[PDB]
Amino acid sequence: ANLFPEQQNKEIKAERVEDQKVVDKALIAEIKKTPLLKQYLSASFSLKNGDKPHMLKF
Amino acid sequence: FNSSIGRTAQGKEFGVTKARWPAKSVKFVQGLLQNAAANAEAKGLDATKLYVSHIQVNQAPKQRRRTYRAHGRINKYESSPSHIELVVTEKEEAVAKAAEKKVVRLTSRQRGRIAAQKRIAA
Amino acid sequence: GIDHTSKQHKRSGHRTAPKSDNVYLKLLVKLYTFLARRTDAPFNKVVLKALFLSKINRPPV
Amino acid sequence: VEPVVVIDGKGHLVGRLASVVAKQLLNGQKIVVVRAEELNISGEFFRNKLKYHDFLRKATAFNKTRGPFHFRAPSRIFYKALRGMVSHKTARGKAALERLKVFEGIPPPYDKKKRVVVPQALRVLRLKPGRKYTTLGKLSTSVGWKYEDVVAKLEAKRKVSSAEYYAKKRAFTKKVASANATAAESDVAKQLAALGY
Amino acid sequence: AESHRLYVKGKHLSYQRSKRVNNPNVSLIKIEGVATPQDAQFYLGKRIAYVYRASKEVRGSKIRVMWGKVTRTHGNSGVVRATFRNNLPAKTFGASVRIFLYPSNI
Amino acid sequence: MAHFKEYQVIGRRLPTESVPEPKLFRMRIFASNEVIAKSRYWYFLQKLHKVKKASGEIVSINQINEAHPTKVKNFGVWVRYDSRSGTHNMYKEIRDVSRVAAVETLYQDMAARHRARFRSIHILKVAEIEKTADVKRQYVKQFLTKDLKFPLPHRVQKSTKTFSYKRPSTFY
Amino acid sequence: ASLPHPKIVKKHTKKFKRHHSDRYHRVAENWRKQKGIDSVVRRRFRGNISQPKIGYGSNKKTKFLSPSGHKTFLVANVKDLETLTMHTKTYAAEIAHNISAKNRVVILARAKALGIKVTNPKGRLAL
Amino acid sequence: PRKVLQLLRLTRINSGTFVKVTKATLELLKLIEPYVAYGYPSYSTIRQL
Amino acid sequence: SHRKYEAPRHGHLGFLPRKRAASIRARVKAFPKDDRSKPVALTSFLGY
RNA sequence: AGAACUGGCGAUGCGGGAUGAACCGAACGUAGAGUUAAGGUGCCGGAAUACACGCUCAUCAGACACCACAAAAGGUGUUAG
RNA sequence: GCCCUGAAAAUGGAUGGCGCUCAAGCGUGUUACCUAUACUCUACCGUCAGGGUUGAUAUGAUGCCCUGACGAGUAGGCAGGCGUGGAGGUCAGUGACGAAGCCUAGACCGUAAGGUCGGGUCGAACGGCCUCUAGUGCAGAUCUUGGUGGUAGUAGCAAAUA
RNA sequence: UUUGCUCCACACAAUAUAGAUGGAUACGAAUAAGGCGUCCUUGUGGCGUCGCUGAACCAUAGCAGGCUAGCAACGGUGCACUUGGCGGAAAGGCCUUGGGUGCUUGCUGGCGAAUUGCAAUGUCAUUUUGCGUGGGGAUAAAUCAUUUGUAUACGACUUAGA
Repeated sequence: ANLFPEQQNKEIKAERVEDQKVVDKALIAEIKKTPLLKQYLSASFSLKNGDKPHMLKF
Repeated sequence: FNSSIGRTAQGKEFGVTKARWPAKSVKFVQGLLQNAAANAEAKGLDATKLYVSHIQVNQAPKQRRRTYRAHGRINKYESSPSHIELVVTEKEEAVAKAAEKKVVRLTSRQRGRIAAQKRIAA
Repeated sequence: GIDHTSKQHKRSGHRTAPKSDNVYLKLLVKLYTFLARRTDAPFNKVVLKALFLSKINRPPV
Repeated sequence: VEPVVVIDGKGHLVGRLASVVAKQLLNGQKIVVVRAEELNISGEFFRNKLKYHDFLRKATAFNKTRGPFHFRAPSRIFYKALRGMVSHKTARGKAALERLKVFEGIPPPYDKKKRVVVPQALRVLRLKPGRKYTTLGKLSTSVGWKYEDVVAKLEAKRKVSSAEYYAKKRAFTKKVASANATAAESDVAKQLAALGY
Repeated sequence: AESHRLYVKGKHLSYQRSKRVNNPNVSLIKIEGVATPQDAQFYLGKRIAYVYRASKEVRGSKIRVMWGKVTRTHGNSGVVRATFRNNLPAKTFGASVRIFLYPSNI
Repeated sequence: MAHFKEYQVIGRRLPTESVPEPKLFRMRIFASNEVIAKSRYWYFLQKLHKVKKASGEIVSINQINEAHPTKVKNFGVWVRYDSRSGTHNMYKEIRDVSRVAAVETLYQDMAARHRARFRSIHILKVAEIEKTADVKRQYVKQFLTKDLKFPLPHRVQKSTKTFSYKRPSTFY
Repeated sequence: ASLPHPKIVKKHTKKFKRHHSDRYHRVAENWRKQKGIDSVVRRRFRGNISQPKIGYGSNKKTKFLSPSGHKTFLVANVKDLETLTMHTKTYAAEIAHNISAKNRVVILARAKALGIKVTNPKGRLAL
Repeated sequence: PRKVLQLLRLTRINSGTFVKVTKATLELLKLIEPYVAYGYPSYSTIRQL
Repeated sequence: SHRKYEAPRHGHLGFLPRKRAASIRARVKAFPKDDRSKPVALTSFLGY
């Protein structure tokens, strides 16, 4: 509260970084089986004019 | 102070199409405005950009007098005097700033969106 | 509300304190009161109500 | 569904349409009515007429100056079927009503844009067949409003313009329909055909 | 792409009145695509916050918010009752509020 | 209450020393509840033989259902009632594949084509008829013509949403 | 500090200004249940200043308790502060408005010493 | 009808109880009929009651 | 209580208020019906 | 103007009948949250532009206790009888 | 039955308004929904009520604590309270290193009556607790005295020639 | 009058919001009939088709959508120009021509984000204003004072004086 907002000097540790690859590897392996899967996730989601949430099945 | 008095165009330079012309008023307002220009010099100020900012007046001790009403009555006719006084203040321009700074207070989810800015662009 | 079949906030009346300002009297009380509680014996309950009494319920016997 | 909505007048029964409008108004959906003259009513014109005559004699006697204002304009008449149907005396109501703009004929802004048709007003819906109805036209014609043909002719205009625009749009999406036929037979079409849309 | 709305347009109505006095605590609300009260249970409980704008910046922002939440299905056409950490100023009557979709149950 | 149900209420007063095993009578009551069922049985019996809930009892409060509700019931009504003045008598012919509702169309027909409350109404003979000629009212004989069919215009479509964008037709 | 007291609630904290002190300057805000036969306030009419009914009293557990949890007591001089010497967590010393800065500051030192939580520290002390 | 209800338990509105079906107390019922609502209670009821 | 003698009023109501018309110049509150089957010409004119 | 039984008002707010000392529902410490009375569910205004049987056109419709009036005498209007 | 006839008065005007015509109208069955200082469950309050309780190296047992119930209210009654002028008593209390008074869309306590504190102001004697004593509390009395108003810079100062 | 004004492209101190968060998304009439296609013998038409809600149709994947590659097509498509044409009911807005430029998600690739710590609108609109930018344009009137009557209590109307 005596710096705000002097950048970082606290970014990340590659510890948690490595761990990610040490995951997605087998996850993306099942994706290369069911078509358009990555595509579905590579997108976000928001409410559109015309659709009913309570009626929409998920 | 209108209270049922007629108009007069000479007082249309104030948008309010209602006025009058108080003579004995000025007689004493100049006797004092002359006295104020006299004391502006007594100190030695710039008797030019002298813009008066404090002119207020309050009623004085109602000088007792009276008129004689019908049916042997005695109703007051006291003089309604006053107490004015203005201060002739120099008009020095320039102000600049001098107020606050706002020591920005944010949260962690608020200072984190500052670093998220250095990711979008730079 | 509730049907006031009986008067509401009925002050029990019968004095459960002496209008006495004399401590000694009040002590006899603190004593006799304590008695008329743990002793669960009839006699004191009577003297406990009796010390409260005015210079009339305390006539000369 | 839409910021400042539109409203087609022909057919609608004065009252039914008046309240659905006052609702969406004190709600926040800025809505404007159009063609208050093709605004059908009920029974015989003579009746409503004699009834308007009632509002015509109702005014302050010590000063007809500050008296009830009997708006003749087919739009100004409907604005009253909202005026007394909302709190136009409260700070809220005065400005609440502001989202409202009633119009005669289909002016330029609203003729290029779509106009809404509400079932709870449209005669072929809130009336019985054979049971006579009225029209804002004939009334205003004999009540004080003198712009009957003024608008009547501005429609021969506004209508003739947007009329040939549809003949285009008709055959436009006519061959665009033959494009939908030769867009199927493929799997991207066979697929979406069974996937709902 | 252009859409960033995960909540839905909640048109704010009157407090909780009769013909006379209203309730300056629990307001009644309307929402997009809500008709079937049976299937109106879906929006129940769902937290809701109104986003209004200010002048004097508060915590690094001039876009404050009064918070609330869904309670029970009022009326018979998709209406909803709501309370707040703080009630609205009444001058907010007839606007459009933000009804988020959490806590969920799908 | 709600909608009608025909009850087979059979009472025999209150058997005494000199009146053991009374003659017994079965009166037919209507209504959805059984308490309102016995209430009607006793007022009606309060109109025949000298009694009230105080001197007699309704042995049972049974039910009644139709044995063939797949055939069109061309009923012929008969009713007694009062008015906002005195009292009269009447006869109808209300059709329906259900007894209790043909009687509801009646309690409604009394309040509709005569403006008379249920109270002011004592329904009596309700017997379906066989032969077509036995049918009196021709506005009931209106659906007896052989080889029949019929359509219905101005289909006033029900609006679930406020604003429409088509301004509908009478298609039907 | 203080003690583990529940939330200090008063329900209706808003002073009960006398009816018409807002209309006349001869009528102080000093409440008084109007005795009059008409009085809309007394007949209790929907939309009138509610009178001080005992149903507004403060919860015994938090009655007399400041938002802190210290019931302001009125201290005088030296010997008088040594009074609450052993209540550093449930009572507070509010120095009498009638105390000379001389004797006033001497007491504040005795306060910080015994852990005496005083409420009016700036009392006549220039900042 | 007021004493009947005072002297039949029911002191405050929307309050109920039971009474043995006998011509004796049976008369109170037909005395304050437009003051209550009764009937034969069932196992299920009484229990939860 | 009626007047006493049903008599006439004092001043055409149609010709009111007695408000001083805008300025000393008379405003022409109307003009003649047009006939586009005849030559062009005016309808009003000035004067003193 | 005057009696009787009971009830209220006066002296009792409250929510309802636009509105009112008397009526409808109901009584009061302060609040919280459910459920209802009464009263209503086109709109004003919280709540069905709910469903079913109907009736009814009025070139003077009607549109809810107290309660803010209508009578005798009529209609080949229209329905039931 | 419904609709018209019957059906005429004075400021324009009220099914409450607008608006209502297979209705929002007359009748009626099903309903679902809508919200009372009411009832529901509860928190808190004061009073009343029935209780448990000194156990000491402490106290207020006019205390502490428990269970239940209830709260309308003019005239009116008594209880618990707050304030104010002097008296005897006492905190060896306040105080020219600012008592009293006074001002204060500054803060605190109290349901409140009032008390308390921050600041200004001001300059000499004053407050608490226990009792005593009373010319003890004001919105009103066409209340008295003295003060000040909106009216109002209005009416109006116009006879005896000028 | 100290260079006062003003239009356009933006930029920055501000300012408030009756309340943006894909898209206000263009026949007319018929309502006891019609929309579309369609064709013949041109219509108040031979023939098929259709509603039965917009729960439509369109939009819509990417650091609030970043950085880069290629395939199949040259579609579609935003900004800033321009051109044919049109709109006066408040036009002030709409259809179109040829390009430039942006982008492409129509397909295939390849790097990216964490620590907003598991939520806190977590700010991405436009309304308007201001002292200072600089790319053009623009050189008044009004009242008051005297005056006139076609004026009038006075204001006002009304004509007059470089």
